[PDB]
Parts: sequence; C-alpha cells; structure tokens
Amino acid sequence: PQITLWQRPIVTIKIGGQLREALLDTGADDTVLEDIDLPGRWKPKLIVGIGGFVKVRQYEQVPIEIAGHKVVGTVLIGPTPSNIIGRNLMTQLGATLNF
Amino acid sequence: PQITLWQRPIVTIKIGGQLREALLDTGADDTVLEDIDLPGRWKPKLIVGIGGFVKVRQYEQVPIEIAGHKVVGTVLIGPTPSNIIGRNLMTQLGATLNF
Ligand SMILES: CCCC[C@@H](CN[C@@H](CCCC)C(=O)N[C@@H](CCC(N)=O)C(=O)N[C@@H](CCCNC(N)=[NH2+])C(N)=O)NC(=O)[C@@H](NC(=O)[C@@H](NC(C)=O)[C@@H](C)O)[C@@H](C)CC
Repeated sequence: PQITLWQRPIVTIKIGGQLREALLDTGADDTVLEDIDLPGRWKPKLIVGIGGFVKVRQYEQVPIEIAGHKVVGTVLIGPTPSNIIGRNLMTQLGATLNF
Repeated sequence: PQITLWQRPIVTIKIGGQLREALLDTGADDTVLEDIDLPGRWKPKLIVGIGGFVKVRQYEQVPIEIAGHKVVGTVLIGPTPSNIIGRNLMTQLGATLNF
C-alpha cells in the first residue's frame, strides 16, 4: 500500500493466531505489543521512549503476519500506550518513507 | 527521497537559522526538539510516549525547513532522547509510507 500520514498509520497484524492492530512507527527500532501473551522463554530488555524507560520481555524468533507478509522477528511484550511495529519488522516488509 | 529503514531515518532541518538533525517518526503525532531555543510566547503541553509523559513548551506557527520544504507548524520543545519530526510536519512534506 501507500499510506498517508494525516491519520496515525495503523495496520492489522496476526500474531499467535490472534488479530491485533498496531502503529507503523519509523521512530521505533523494535516492535512492542501490550495486548498479547507469547509462549516459551524470553529475556529481560530495557526500552526507552519519550516518557523514560520501560522493562519488557524480549521474545525471539516470533512469527507474525502484517498485511500478507509472513515474517519472523523479535517482538517485545510490555507496557506501551499503543502497539507499535518498528523498523526490525518494517525492513522485512521492504517499507520505505517517500517524499 | 526514498528512505529505507535498515537505519534510523535521520534528516537535516533548519530551524531558527540553525541546522539540526531529527528522526522522521510516523509514530509521532507532533514534532519535538530538545537542542534549540525558540523565541516568543508558548503554551504548556503534555506529550505521552513509551515510558510515560513529559511536559513541553508548545510553540505555534514556527517556520522550519526539512529538505527544501519551507513549512510552518507547531514545534514542541522539551526533553526527548532524540529530536523527532512527527506527522504534523510530515503531512506537509507529502510523506508517505510505502510497501
Ligand atoms: C507508544 C506510542 C507511540 C510511539 C512513540 C514512538 N516514538 C519514539 C521516539 C524516538 C525516541 C525519542 C520511540 O519511543 N521510539 C522507541 C520505541 C521503543 C523501541 N524499543 O523501539 C525507541 O526506538 N527506542 C529505542 C531507543 C531509541 C534510542 N534513540 C536515541 N537515543 N536517539 C530502544 N531500543 O529502546 N510516539 C511517541 O512516543 C509520540 N507520542 C505521541 O505521538 C502521542 N501523542 C501525544 C500528543 O503525546 C500519542 C501516542 O498519544 C511522541 C513522540 C510525542 C508526539
């Protein structure tokens, strides 16, 4: 698609057999979701944004689908005001910013 | 330009007769800079990110140049780990996310 930016750029994703929404965020290194539980082992990871830092769970080699791209990536799980898809997954979609 | 997302998408901007760098952030409603002082009146504004909220100065009708685009927009000034250009200014550049 070609997404315009007068609205927040929200997409549907599929993760752990569940449908969620998330924000395509070029200013995010990583992907953070709050409203899913992921299975298996993880490691603590610290992330930082505009409010300060937050501790999250780093789940590796997670399968995820975004438009109809089936990619595998690190997904962080923890508190965030909005689910966000970061550059770690946007690279895999071949997404670009154009102007 | 077409900007790929394997790196942080950082651009040069010109604001208050000074050159700065900032991150093109589709997950930002607003534009936030920390390393410039702007002149004149402002209004308190709260912004929210990962980690929590922060109090900033809202400066209105600020002129700013991003890649030969001379736009006027709200600029927030306050603490942030990175200067960021939000959708308020990216819309004025006709910027889109494409995949
Ligand atoms: C969660 C809700 C939206 C996502 C968020 C992402 N912004 C970037 C800002 C870039 C840093 C200033 C961010 O946190 N990125 C993180 C996300 C977490 C992540 N792990 O990816 C980041 O890459 N963190 C890296 C660190 C970047 C370090 N960068 C640096 N030092 N320059 C990391 N590994 O933790 N947007 C925001 O934080 C924006 N907020 C908004 O847009 C909100 N609107 C208002 C009006 O406040 C809306 C959420 O209600 C900000 C900028 C104010 C307009």
